[PDB]
Amino acid sequence: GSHMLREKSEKFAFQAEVNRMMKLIINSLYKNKEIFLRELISNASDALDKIRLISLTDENALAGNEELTVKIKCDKEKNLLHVTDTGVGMTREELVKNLGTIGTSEFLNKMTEAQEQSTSELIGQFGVGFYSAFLVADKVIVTSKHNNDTQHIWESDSNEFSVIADPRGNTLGRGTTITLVLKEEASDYLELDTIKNLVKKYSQFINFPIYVWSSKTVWDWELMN
Ligand SMILES: Nc1ncnc2c1ncn2[C@@H]1O[C@H](C(=O)NCCO)[C@@H](O)[C@H]1O
Repeated sequence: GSHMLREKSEKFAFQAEVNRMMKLIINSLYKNKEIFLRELISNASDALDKIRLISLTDENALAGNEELTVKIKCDKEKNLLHVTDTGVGMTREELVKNLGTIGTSEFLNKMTEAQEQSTSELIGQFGVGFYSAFLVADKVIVTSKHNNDTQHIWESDSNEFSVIADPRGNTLGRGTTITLVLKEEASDYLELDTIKNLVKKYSQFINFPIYVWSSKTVWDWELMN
């Protein structure tokens, strides 16, 4: 089973439009970097609505994980921020397509014109806030498990991306973990007080419960909304 690594069939290039998109997003929100967390939580919320809808007509929808939540972990020691939801997840095919490709032109011109203003609303409306994670992270990693596939891992430094079967197996049960390798100057997002203030402000209108792994010295999940 060496055919895959010897042929590097796990490596992909982003679609031109996506590269241009990442730049627009990264350039416009340069002064409002914290918005990334809001967009991740928002993407989590959508993923949770989807699985909830599927659970209405599919009796075995929540088999892999009976809960519907969003959990945030700060790993200061490893310089990582994790955002995990137990939503619908993404198959290997969807990781490639949904994250690596994409009113695209209108948004293309609307964004440029919105910079030559605030773009936070547009990005949020068109649902492409995922990329805003690159404002605070050098590498973005997406671990996901969809009912129709095995767990997979997508990773990118924005110059390319790759998808690989997760050698750890099905640890998520169902859902997605957005792991951010924080830039040196973005260490503040590893601070519990900082994350809690952002998560609380950004989860205020999310219908699913959002938790942050915090201390009180004992650790446990803390409800934020
Ligand atoms: N947490 C998440 N769970 C499931 N799907 C997710 C997700 N975060 C992002 N996605 C998928 O990836 C897409 C995405 O954010 N692409 C970035 C902008 O085109 C979303 O439209 C959604 O289909």
